[PDB]
Amino acid sequence: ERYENLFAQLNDRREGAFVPFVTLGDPGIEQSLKIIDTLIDAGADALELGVPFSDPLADGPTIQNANLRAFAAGVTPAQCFEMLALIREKHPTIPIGLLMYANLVFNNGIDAFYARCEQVGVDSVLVADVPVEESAPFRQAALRHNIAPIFICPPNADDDLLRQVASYGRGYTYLLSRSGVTGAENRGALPLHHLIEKLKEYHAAPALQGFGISSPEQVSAAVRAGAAGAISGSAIVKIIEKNLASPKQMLAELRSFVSAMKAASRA
Amino acid sequence: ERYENLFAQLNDRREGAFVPFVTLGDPGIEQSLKIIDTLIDAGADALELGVPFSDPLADGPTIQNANLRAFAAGVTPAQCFEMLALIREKHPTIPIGLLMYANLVFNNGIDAFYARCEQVGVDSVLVADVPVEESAPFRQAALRHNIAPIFICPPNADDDLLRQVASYGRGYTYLLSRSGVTGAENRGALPLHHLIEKLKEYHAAPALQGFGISSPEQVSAAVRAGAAGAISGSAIVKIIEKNLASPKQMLAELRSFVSAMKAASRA
Amino acid sequence: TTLLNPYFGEFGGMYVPQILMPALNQLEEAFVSAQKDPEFQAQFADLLKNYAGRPTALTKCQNITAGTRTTLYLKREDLLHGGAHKTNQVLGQALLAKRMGKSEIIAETGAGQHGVASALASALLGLKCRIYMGAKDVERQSPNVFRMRLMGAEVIPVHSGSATLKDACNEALRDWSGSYETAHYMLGTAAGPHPYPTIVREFQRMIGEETKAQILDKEGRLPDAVIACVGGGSNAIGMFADFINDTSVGLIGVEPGGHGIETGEHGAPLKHGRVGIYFGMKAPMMQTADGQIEESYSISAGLDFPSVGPQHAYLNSIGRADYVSITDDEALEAFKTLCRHEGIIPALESSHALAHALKMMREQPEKEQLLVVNLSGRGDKDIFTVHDILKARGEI
Amino acid sequence: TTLLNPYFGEFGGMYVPQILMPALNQLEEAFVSAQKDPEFQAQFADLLKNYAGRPTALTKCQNITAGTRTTLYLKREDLLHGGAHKTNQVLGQALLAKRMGKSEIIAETGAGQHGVASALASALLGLKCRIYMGAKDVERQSPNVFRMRLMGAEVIPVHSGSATLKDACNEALRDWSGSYETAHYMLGTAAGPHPYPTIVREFQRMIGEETKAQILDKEGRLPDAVIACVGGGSNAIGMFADFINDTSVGLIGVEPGGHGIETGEHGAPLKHGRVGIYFGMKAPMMQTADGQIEESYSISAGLDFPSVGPQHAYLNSIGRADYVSITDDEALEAFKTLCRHEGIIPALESSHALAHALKMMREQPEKEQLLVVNLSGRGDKDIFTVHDILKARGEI
Ligand SMILES: Cc1ncc(COP(=O)(O)O)c(/C=N/[C@@H](C[C@@H]2C(=O)Nc3ccccc32)C(=O)O)c1O
Ligand SMILES: Cc1ncc(COP(=O)(O)O)c(/C=N/[C@@H](C[C@@H]2C(=O)Nc3ccccc32)C(=O)O)c1O
Ligand SMILES: O=P(O)(O)OC[C@@H](O)CO
Ligand SMILES: O=P(O)(O)OC[C@@H](O)CO
Ligand code: NA
Ligand code: NA
Repeated sequence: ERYENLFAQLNDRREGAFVPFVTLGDPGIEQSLKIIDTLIDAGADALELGVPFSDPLADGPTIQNANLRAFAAGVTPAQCFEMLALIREKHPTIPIGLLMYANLVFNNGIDAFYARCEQVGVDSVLVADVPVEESAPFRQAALRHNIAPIFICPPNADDDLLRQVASYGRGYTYLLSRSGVTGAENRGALPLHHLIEKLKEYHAAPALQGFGISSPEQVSAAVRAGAAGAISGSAIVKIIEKNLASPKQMLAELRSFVSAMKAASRA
Repeated sequence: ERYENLFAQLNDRREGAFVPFVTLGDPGIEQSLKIIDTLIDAGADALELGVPFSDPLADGPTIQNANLRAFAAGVTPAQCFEMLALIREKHPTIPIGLLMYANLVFNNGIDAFYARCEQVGVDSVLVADVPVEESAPFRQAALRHNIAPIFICPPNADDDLLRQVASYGRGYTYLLSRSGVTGAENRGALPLHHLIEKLKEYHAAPALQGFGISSPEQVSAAVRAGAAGAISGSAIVKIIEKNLASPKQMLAELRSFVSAMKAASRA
Repeated sequence: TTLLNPYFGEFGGMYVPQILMPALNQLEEAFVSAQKDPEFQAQFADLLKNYAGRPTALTKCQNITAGTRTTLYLKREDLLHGGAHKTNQVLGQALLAKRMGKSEIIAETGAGQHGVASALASALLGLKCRIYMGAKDVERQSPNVFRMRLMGAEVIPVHSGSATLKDACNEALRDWSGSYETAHYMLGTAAGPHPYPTIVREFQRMIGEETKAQILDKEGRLPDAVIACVGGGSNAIGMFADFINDTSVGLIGVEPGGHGIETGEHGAPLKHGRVGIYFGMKAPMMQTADGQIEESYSISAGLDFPSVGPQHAYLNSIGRADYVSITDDEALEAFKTLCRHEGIIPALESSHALAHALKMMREQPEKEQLLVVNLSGRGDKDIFTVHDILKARGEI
Repeated sequence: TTLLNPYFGEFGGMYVPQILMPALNQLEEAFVSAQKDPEFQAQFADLLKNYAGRPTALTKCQNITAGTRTTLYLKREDLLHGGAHKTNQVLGQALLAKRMGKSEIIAETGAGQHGVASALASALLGLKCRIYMGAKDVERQSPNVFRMRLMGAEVIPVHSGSATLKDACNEALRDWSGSYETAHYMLGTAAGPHPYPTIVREFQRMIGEETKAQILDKEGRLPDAVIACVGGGSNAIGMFADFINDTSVGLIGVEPGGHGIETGEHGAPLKHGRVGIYFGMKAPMMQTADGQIEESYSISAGLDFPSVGPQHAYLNSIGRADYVSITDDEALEAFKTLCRHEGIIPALESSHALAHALKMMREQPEKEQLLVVNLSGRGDKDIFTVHDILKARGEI
């Protein structure tokens, strides 16, 4: 499937994946779709997409304000899934991962949520406030609907957690750069080689590092450390924010940034 | 002495005494002396004079404001005694009684206070916050200096108190019209014939009724009930207050009021 | 893996980002160890008695039940140091923080009552305390804010969202997720992820334990019911816990009805919400059809929270406890009635519980019933709020 | 004639207008009868325990004596219902008022603390309460005024004189002199005419009685000294009384030094005044050379009174008790220190006593001494006063 095919192709080319994140519908449905098409056309290997949530407790102010902009434009989960279907129609091979908050998954039924993900062509789901210890009904529903359940490897991971994530996760492993919440200003500086190596020993899904990644030097550093790729969200969102009143210049600067970040992944 | 001679003369004429009260030095030393000369010339049989005190707890607002006016003019007890000496030089026979608060008597020595009263020619002293039960050093000092100690017969007097007042008092007995504090607006309405009769049986000094006396009808009523006279303070002070900016009209209205009140005492 | 069961039936759990699970597991272990440790128990008891003032009085109402067959006692948590029950569990949690080697405290507050309690415990016990408080609660509760700062706490206004308790909770959790190595999150109610609902209950259960002993001493029997307000659930579970196995004793929790349930402006998720996952727990919450968390409302900032602790959700589901609501105006009338007729100024939170007890009495005045209301706090903090209401209604 | 001695040496007496002597004699008789009456004692004890919250804690300071050989305990009258020791004696006086068939209460207040206490006792016990308060204290203590009114009391601002406590006292006495038949004058301190200094002491002496038992239990010996602020004398004599015959126990009363004794702006008549007669008693008072009563000053409205109770004047004269003064700024530093280091916000009145204890410790830090400070009230009422001071001094 899509993650397995991506990582095999990137491995052939000796490349890491660059995976941008945006909030669906920020600043609007139509500009968000143009934003996503621009991220792909400028070199995004995969996508991570957030569904606007009222109380995003893992996000710093940048992504909080992205959610508020989406809500100001009236974006609902149902509209987000209509976007996802259109994105999948445009881009049949790119892996699409969702970053969800638990209540939006649980609201009208866990199974129904993953069924809808399958209908629109989503490849993976990470539920930010569902640790592996609470994941059973979520990962079962995901696998039942051919969705990869994504799990987080935090920098304080112990060995029993390493084995759990390696065993239950599919698609990719989310390698946290640091503690705290999302945010470009806060750079993760702790070395992660040890965790990357253990994940590989236990045959975990390939690791993508996320949180605080805002420069090409950080992308190459994660690749150089063994990670299969890097995720960048707040850095991307600040460009949207900085250019709200200049939609064209926004897309231009997004392409410039994505291209440079993806270039640094070509080790 | 002066009280005994007054009451003998009034008894001959079948008259009650009208005894005005003012605060010494209200609104000033010189106007106060003119006020007192006017009260006498208009028919006052005796005088009751207050020394301005900082916290007059037996006085209502009218006499509180009299004290404040006196203090505004810088009136001190020492200046009050200089006034008393001058008043005695002008009027050798009229009884002069002081209404004092205890701290002004006790301040620089009880005996010294009564000695000064004797020097200036004062005839009696009533200490408003010294009940008969606390009076020993006060009445001893008074008698030692040929000053009559005045005691209050309140409307709730019991028989043991009647005998005490009749035994320890000299000059006159202060017959309270009512409970509360000084004030012309509050008229005493409780019949006092019973107390007046008991005082006479026990050979008390003649009774002067005070508190709330503000009309000639109240003067004649007290005389008719057996009292030897009546005291009026707040009624007099309100005339001073009403006419502060018109010194001449003040003296005129004082004379009009005193003459009518004294007329009603001629039973 | 956990040492203790994280769920009460369907409700509860540990729905936090993976990064925080070590902190939660360490806290559970420290708590289980502490509960078996005589030295910890002795230090906690010493603080409760000699610093906070336990045991608190159980006051028989003299005037407000006249003409009825209701006997009403008030459990006087208003007399605890700090002015509310919050002080009980903050002293235990602060001791746990020290047992774990933590030097800093994070806490959220709405009534400012848990903030004051966290600030005073940190001052006593040598911890550095930072408090998150909705900026609307900041500009309304400036006196309590100053109290916290006087006691050396940092108070951080929160402007996001409704600018009230839910938003303070969010920021506290965001903070604790990059500071758990040195900071203990002193959660202020019996909610949030395991082990908090269990810890807060165990550090509040002296309320009901004392009440039981006191009522047996004064009346020779257990109450027909005990009544407590429910914002997140700490004071109510503290009163309820020791009576759960006394099946004849009714347990009544009172959620804020705000302007009226029918208006949507209330804080009554347990009876008028829908199960969801947020705040680290699976619990009833006020939410839109799409699963967005709704904003709550109450005249009482301490009850202005769109969820509720999982043990109450469970006790309701099985019918052991009953939950009702009381509106702003009903709470205000109870506040005034207690002031004028017993000389006790109650917290507006606690006035919700009193208001329901008054209803039980007035609706059935010849029903013989022995009731206990948990007077969770004093109403000193609320006199300005109440004044501005009475002035706006031409009543003063 | 009286049943009890109205004087303590030279000081005391009954210097009231003759009209009020029957009221005073009736009160003395009711008090002597009540003190021999088991039913009165049982009702008073019941109210103190189950309504007001006695006994109060004795708190060992954990942090403010570090680095010294002083052990410091705080007697926690701040934890009594209403927030100060005042509640003790108002409950007894209200019961006496009922014993005498009185239906109304007159009281004066400066801190608003005795006003609040009178209002709450009247509400509980069914009495109609009117409170006199200096209009300057009114416009500064509007929160407490509203509390009193909430509890059904009438609050009457007094604009005369200094517009503070002395002036409230004057109006209360003027009122009681035309209303004694139906109103009881609930004097708020151990001053005024006999029998008030004796009654207030006897209805406050549980403070020292409890303290003694508590210190023997925790330390096995009596304190080296007990320390209390002195505005009129109630909280100090309540702490002192049971130790008077324990001649090794120092008794230290702390008068307000205001801006400094040398400025004349203080409330320290016992050491810096002159004996006089006012307020119904012979006692030290601040007065001019001519015998006019001077106005006092303190940052603390509860200590802003230019006289003092006669039993303190007597205990000082014979050397049984020692009296000192503490300035505004020293009191403020003690307030801040207790907030930050023990998590207790003290009344500014009580902060004078703490400030002197801190001085005893800091001046002689290797002196081994066991001290008790009477923490007469909590400082909730004072947080605005303190805030406006700290803002004016650029400290916040
Ligand atoms: C006097 C008094 N009585 C009752 C209560 C109600 O609380 P419970 O339902 O748990 O019993 C309070 C409330 N206090 C708090 C709120 C409390 C807290 O601290 N965090 C938190 C998180 C979610 C919900 C509620 C809370 C405050 O505003 O600080 C109160 O102050
Ligand atoms: C918390 C606290 N601690 C200490 C004290 C000090 O009083 P003591 O010296 O007697 O111990 C107070 C004071 N309270 C009072 C004042 C009190 C009163 O009521 N009438 C009256 C008359 C003359 C002098 C003083 C008083 C208030 O302002 O109401 C206080 O509030
Ligand atoms: O926002 P940042 O800090 O880049 O974190 C990545 C996150 O937004 C997507 O997983
Ligand atoms: O003021 P009145 O009410 O007249 O009372 C008399 C008093 O002022 C003098 O003894
Ligand atoms: Na709630
Ligand atoms: Na004084």
